[PDB]
Amino acid sequence: ALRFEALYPEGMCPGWSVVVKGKTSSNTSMFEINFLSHPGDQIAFHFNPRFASSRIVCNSFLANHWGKEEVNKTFPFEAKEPFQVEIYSDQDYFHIFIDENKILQYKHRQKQLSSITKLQILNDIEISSVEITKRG
Amino acid sequence: ALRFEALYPEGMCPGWSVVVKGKTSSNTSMFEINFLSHPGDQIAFHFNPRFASSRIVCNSFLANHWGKEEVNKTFPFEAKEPFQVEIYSDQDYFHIFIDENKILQYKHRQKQLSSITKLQILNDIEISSVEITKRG
Ligand SMILES: OC[C@H]1O[C@@H](O[C@H]2[C@H](O)[C@@H](O)[C@@H](O)O[C@@H]2CO)[C@H](O)[C@@H](O)[C@H]1O
Ligand SMILES: OC[C@H]1O[C@@H](O[C@H]2[C@H](O)[C@@H](O)[C@@H](O)O[C@@H]2CO)[C@H](O)[C@@H](O)[C@H]1O
Repeated sequence: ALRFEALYPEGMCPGWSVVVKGKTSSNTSMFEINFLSHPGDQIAFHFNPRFASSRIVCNSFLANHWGKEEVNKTFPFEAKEPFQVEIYSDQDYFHIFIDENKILQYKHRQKQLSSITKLQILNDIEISSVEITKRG
Repeated sequence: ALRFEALYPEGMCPGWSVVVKGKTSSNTSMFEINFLSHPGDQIAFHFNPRFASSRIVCNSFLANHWGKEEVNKTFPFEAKEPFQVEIYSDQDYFHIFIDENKILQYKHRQKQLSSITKLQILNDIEISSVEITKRG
């Protein structure tokens, strides 16, 4: 189920932060934050905290296939507790911060950064805020 | 031309703030921030700063017609200068703040507040940030 979508047709990468605040409703499900590229609505970056297994899975869906999963060692979420996820892009990576701690970096696989125009947030997250900001 | 759109299907009214930061490119054009209701993509609230005439025009587009225009006396924008517009909804009004000063309130005409799921920002605004936040 789609919880939030945003579209910035001029391109929101690189040099933009997305800050999502919210909490899960359960400790048995998952949510995802997806950055999509145009045309094709391919998934340049898929950020997928899975609470049933306490794993953050990151990947990209390009040319009709998921790539190699990048799975973080730590799981700094607590079910039903408010969190803040910030995703900031530079020329080389998406940088992920949770509750103001840097957690992981994901190297760009979709190199056409300016075609990343859309953000989708799906599944088990009760959103309290989404901020999309040009950092430089 | 569409500059930004956001969708929150659970309904982003009442009790939400939208904060838009940016600047115009010219002093001869206009921009608008529209809150849209589902179904129909009717315009529950149209906020339209017009720089050619230095007037903020507010209105609603419901049942295929524009209503009575509500035109603010003051114009607290400067072309090409960064501004911050905050639109906060309670049960009775949209409250508009520009650069942290309250400017105007617009009484709800679309009373089905929970059907307001979509925000669109159009025309002459170079966006630096959009924040959509549940205030209470
Ligand atoms: O890699 C991201 C996608 O994973 C898919 O699930 C994988 C699963 O993580 C992996 O263990 C493997 O065994 O096969 C599954 C199917 O590809 C999800 O279905 C998908 O939504 C993404 O999260
Ligand atoms: O009321 C909001 C809409 O106004 C339309 O322009 C009006 C104009 O403001 C008014 O002076 C009147 O004379 O007729 C025009 C057409 O309705 C805009 O075209 C529309 O985009 C809204 O801003």
